[PDB]
Amino acid sequence: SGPVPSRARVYTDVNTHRPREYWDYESHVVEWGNQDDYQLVRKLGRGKYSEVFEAINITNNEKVVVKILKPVKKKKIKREIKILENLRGGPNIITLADIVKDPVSRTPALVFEHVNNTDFKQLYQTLTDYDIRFYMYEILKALDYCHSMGIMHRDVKPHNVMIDHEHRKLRLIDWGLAEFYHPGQEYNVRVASRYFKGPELLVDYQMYDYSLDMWSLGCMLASMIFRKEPFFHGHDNYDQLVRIAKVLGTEDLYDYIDKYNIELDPRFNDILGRHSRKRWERFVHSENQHLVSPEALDFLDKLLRYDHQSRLTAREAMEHPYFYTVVK
Ligand SMILES: Nc1ncnc2c1ncn2[C@@H]1O[C@H](COP(=O)(O)OP(=O)(O)NP(=O)(O)O)[C@@H](O)[C@H]1O
Repeated sequence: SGPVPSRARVYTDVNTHRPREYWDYESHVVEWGNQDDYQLVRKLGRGKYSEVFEAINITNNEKVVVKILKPVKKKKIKREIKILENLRGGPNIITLADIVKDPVSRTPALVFEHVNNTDFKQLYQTLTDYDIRFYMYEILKALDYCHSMGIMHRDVKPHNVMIDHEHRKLRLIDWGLAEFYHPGQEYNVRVASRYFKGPELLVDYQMYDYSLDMWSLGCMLASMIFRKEPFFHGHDNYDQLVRIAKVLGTEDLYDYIDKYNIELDPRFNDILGRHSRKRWERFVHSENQHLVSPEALDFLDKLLRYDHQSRLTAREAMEHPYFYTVVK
């Protein structure tokens, strides 16, 4: 029989009305810049797929960020490049300034605009109620834009949000896990970082959509307003679902899997237990009360739903009373 199919409730067929070239990233021909324009200054770190450097563009004297891609999962390289080009200029989307071949690695190196970020661990401790609202609204601008352009980010988390708090400026970065949304398409569930993974990923439901990003944003919101980092603190991908079930309850979880004719991994049988849905007030205390309001709680509740179809869209989120106090 198999799982019941799903489609996005918004921007469903945006890519089908595009030229093939827009989404067929495999056919994309990279336009290469000159590597000698960029002088590496220091290494900022490296992940699974790349090494990241602060650099200078010696032609304009500007600071840039250079991500030198490792020679692996090369399908991702043209996918990221194409998405960055498609989204360039969009609200709060990081700007790809250049693509060059690194002489040492012989691999593509992506050159981005510099953004003056502060450690989210340090920064979130300082955010006022107003600032959480403000920056949430800025993230939503980015998400509604990429979703409208037929793209899901799939790795929304604090590390992928660069905030210049001095200039009240925000950019959504690291589009290397991003994909084009095509209705009916089955996607890899091995995306997002543990604490930000949606229930759809955790129960191995492949026919997911933009709404994945909205769960991830809800996890961010919960962590900020409740000052609990992370909000859902799983030991592994299985315990992650259990942590979610302890807040949202097991009956709505079983209703979700029943709706999509999904079968839980049988290892959950002995660890999931039975849990009531909690009221969001359970998580409020003297130290976080100033960040919590009825509006915040209602908005959070509408993001953190098991059913990906039930979650607020980015545009719906922007309509929420929580943002009425934020100056437009
Ligand atoms: N557009 C940008 N402007 C300024 N700094 C950036 C930009 N993009 C990334 N960085 C910085 O570069 C550093 C490393 O980049 P990133 O690609 O996230 O590697 P990473 O953090 O090692 N990945 P992981 O170890 O898997 O979490 C981060 O700490 C960022 O602060």
